[PDB]
Amino acid sequence: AEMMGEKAVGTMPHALIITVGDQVKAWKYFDEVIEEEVPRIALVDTFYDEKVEAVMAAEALGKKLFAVRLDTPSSRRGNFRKIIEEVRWELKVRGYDWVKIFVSGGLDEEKIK
Amino acid sequence: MKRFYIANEDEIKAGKTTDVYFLRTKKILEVKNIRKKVLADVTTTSLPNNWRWGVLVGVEEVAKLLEGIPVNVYAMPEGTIFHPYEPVLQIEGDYADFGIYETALLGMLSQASGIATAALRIKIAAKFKPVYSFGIRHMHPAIAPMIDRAAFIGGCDGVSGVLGAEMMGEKAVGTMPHALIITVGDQVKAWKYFDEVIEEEVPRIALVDTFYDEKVEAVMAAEALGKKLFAVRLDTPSSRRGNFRKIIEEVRWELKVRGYDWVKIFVSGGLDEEKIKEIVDVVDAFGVGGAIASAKPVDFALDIVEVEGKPIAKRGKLSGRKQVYRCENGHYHVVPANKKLERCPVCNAKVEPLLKPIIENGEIVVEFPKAREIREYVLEQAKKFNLEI
Amino acid sequence: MKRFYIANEDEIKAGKTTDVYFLRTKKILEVKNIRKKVLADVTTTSLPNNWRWGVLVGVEEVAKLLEGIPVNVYAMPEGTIFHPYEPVLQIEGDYADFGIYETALLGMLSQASGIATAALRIKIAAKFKPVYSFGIRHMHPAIAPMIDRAAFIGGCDGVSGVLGAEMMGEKAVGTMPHALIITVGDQVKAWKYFDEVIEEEVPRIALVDTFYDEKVEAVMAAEALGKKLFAVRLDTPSSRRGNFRKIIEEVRWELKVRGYDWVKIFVSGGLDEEKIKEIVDVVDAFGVGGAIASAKPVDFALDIVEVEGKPIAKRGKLSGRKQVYRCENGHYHVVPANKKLERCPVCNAKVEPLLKPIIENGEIVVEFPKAREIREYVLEQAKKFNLEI
Ligand SMILES: O=P(O)(O)OC[C@H]1C[C@H](OP(=O)(O)OP(=O)(O)O)[C@H](O)[C@@H]1O
Ligand SMILES: O=P(O)(O)OC[C@H]1C[C@H](OP(=O)(O)OP(=O)(O)O)[C@H](O)[C@@H]1O
Ligand SMILES: [Zn+2]
Ligand SMILES: [Zn+2]
Ligand SMILES: [Zn+2]
Ligand SMILES: [Zn+2]
Ligand SMILES: [Zn+2]
Repeated sequence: AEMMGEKAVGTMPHALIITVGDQVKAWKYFDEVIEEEVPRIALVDTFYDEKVEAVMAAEALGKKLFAVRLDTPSSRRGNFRKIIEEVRWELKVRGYDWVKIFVSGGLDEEKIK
Repeated sequence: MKRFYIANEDEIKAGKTTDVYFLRTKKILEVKNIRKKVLADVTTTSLPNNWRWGVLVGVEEVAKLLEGIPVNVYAMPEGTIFHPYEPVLQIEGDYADFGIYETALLGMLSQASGIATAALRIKIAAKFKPVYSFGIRHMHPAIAPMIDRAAFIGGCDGVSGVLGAEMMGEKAVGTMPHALIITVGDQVKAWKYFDEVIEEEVPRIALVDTFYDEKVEAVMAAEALGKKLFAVRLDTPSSRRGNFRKIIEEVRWELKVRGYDWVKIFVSGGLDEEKIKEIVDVVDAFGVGGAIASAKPVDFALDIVEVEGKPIAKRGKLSGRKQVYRCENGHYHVVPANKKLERCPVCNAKVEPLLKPIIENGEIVVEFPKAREIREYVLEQAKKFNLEI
Repeated sequence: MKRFYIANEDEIKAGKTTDVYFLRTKKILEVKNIRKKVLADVTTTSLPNNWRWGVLVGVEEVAKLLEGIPVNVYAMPEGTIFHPYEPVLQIEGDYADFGIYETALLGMLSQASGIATAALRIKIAAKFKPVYSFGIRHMHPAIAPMIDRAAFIGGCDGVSGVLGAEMMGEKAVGTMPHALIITVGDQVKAWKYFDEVIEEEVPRIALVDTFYDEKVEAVMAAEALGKKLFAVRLDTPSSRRGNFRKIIEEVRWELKVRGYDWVKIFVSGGLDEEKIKEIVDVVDAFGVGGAIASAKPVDFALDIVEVEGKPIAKRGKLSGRKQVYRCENGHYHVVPANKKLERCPVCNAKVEPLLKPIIENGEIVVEFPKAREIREYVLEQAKKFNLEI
């Protein structure tokens, strides 16, 4: 980032949530400890389904939750598209609508298209 | 006692045909007494062959099943074009009460919807020309009617099944068997006997291909009953169908050359969409069997999406009580019931709700349309929405 | 009057469910009085997906249908492995008498045979491990039993359907629904209630995947009832099945690591041969639905191959009265009845006739084996003949 003159951005590791021992407690600690200028994207999928952990992250920090990250493991990606939609729904239904969908995890052109 | 492994109307209405683990579910709930109100959804995450749309069928029988049971049943009008993830029917009440009716209700919507969708697609592929259901011979007679009634609602002009025809209020149509011509021992003598013995209101289609080539027997049937010969039927056996299209043309020619021009070409015999598409423009009417009767069911599933006004559903299932709004341009939209549409998100148009109450506390608050008018509904949607095969 | 579009046992035995053109055939023949003795054959020119063999099913119901009718009915023992062009059942008499029973008899042999063959193939693909029929939810309840009875004869160890289980003389097995766990509101609380409320003779398989990952809920179910947990069920939704194999292993691991080693892996959920083949060696028992219940019928057809001792059949159909000889090495041989085999054309062995009399002039000259013993017959053939999927 530096050598270019840019700020290296990022989100949350699985390690953080696992060592802290609790999803909610984890992204709570992140919300408080890290600077405010740092968008807060919650690393959903860890123990519970993305659908479940997504709303949890919403009903916590609520408007502090800039986005939710989906990185479903390959053994679990039956239909990423569908999975992504289901999250958007469970969020939309429960009135959470500002939270965006951020994804990462082994993807190329065809997968992104 | 019972000579056929079928279920009696009572045993089904009873719930004797369900999966045991549902009975055991009523036990746990009843004993440990866990009574509570839930809203269950009926949808599919896919349609056979990954088709884009399907034809809803069976809403009737389902009402006649949950009839007189502690629940509410909202639904889409039978024959409605639907899609994956869109609830085609909902149920509200104590799971402990209706949960023992999944095995039956889903089966009722599933196979019917399957056959219908199949049918409508064939209709479309046949450029809406006439198509007659002939497939009940490939399935158990017990369901002979549900099938023909589905092929019908699906777009089939007529039905082969007798008992099935009636229950709908239709005349079962048909043609000539190979047995007739073979026992009678002579092609000509056979369709002559048919011309005289059978009523006059019955179109007379000659079963050509039997011993001689279709080309030969076609003219014979023409130079006999001549103007009494409404059509000729071609059902070339697979071992003989080198190029059905070509064979169909050759018949038309040999007939046209010899001045016979009123006789139409009616075909039947193991054919689906792709097969019909390559032969529509040269055939007058289609006889379809298995592709419609043996069509694949729609993987319909019943899943609780809300418990006590609380939005909750398992993995891969949508949560909450919802409605599906359809505009006159076929654009659908599934949204939460907590909101209400009026404008069509896409091409601004008036949109109307599809989930409507059909059973209020075990009471069927609706009059169910007769088959033919539902079928009227399917074909209108097909054309209005410009459905594509 | 009737609340479901099904046919009553009487209407079927009557012949009210046939294709009109068969009635009209009786008219022509009866009126113009063309009575004569004929021998009709029942075969297929192909099996679904161009499979090599199929499992014969329905010989029973057919006898109970032609019962009390002016004809003879020879057949192969229900459950027999058969092939294309080999008559699985014959009928002798005045076509005018039984001809109105094609629509019913063919459907009876066709769909059953279809489901059975499907089942047996699944059995084989699963390395004969246990497989339980769960598919009746995708078809009409009216036929719920015929199906489960077919999945059974096919090789399925157990059946989900209650009414279907009984009529055979079997106990309908099952596990846990998603509804149970969701209404109860808690995974653990749910399978706890099940462990206490349900009988002890009922194996206890925990329905894992619901809200949490299978990996998480698997151990939970273990650290609860511990040695009461006979098995864990995996039915990952399609949107979640990235690599079922891998998912199945991960569960086995997380269980093995935490010292739980008696708990087996039971899976179910949209699976066929290819899917099972890629997961057999890591699963204990299979739960199969649609691939067996919604299996495709066997294109069975009834064709007169002889009229008045005279050999005659239409195009693409074999002519004459014949028999099929089978040796103990599965080598089949269809030959004319005018001749008799004793030696097996191939590996010289003793061969025995398959077409045997079952109905003498409307009189059922046979006692029909109970389901389970027929099934005994299928699996024995599968192994003896070394059937390949
Ligand atoms: O598309 P399919 O599923 O094959 O079925 C469609 C037709 C053809 C077949 O009869 P044919 O073999 O054409 O003649 P017949 O009635 O004389 O036996 C069957 O009885 C239906 O009438
Ligand atoms: O192979 P298929 O035709 O898909 O069906 C096989 C299984 C799975 C499905 O239930 P699940 O979706 O696994 O779970 P649940 O019974 O709780 O609805 C169905 O009720 C049968 O038990
Ligand atoms: Zn992850
Ligand atoms: Zn023919
Ligand atoms: Zn619109
Ligand atoms: Zn599941
Ligand atoms: Zn041999």
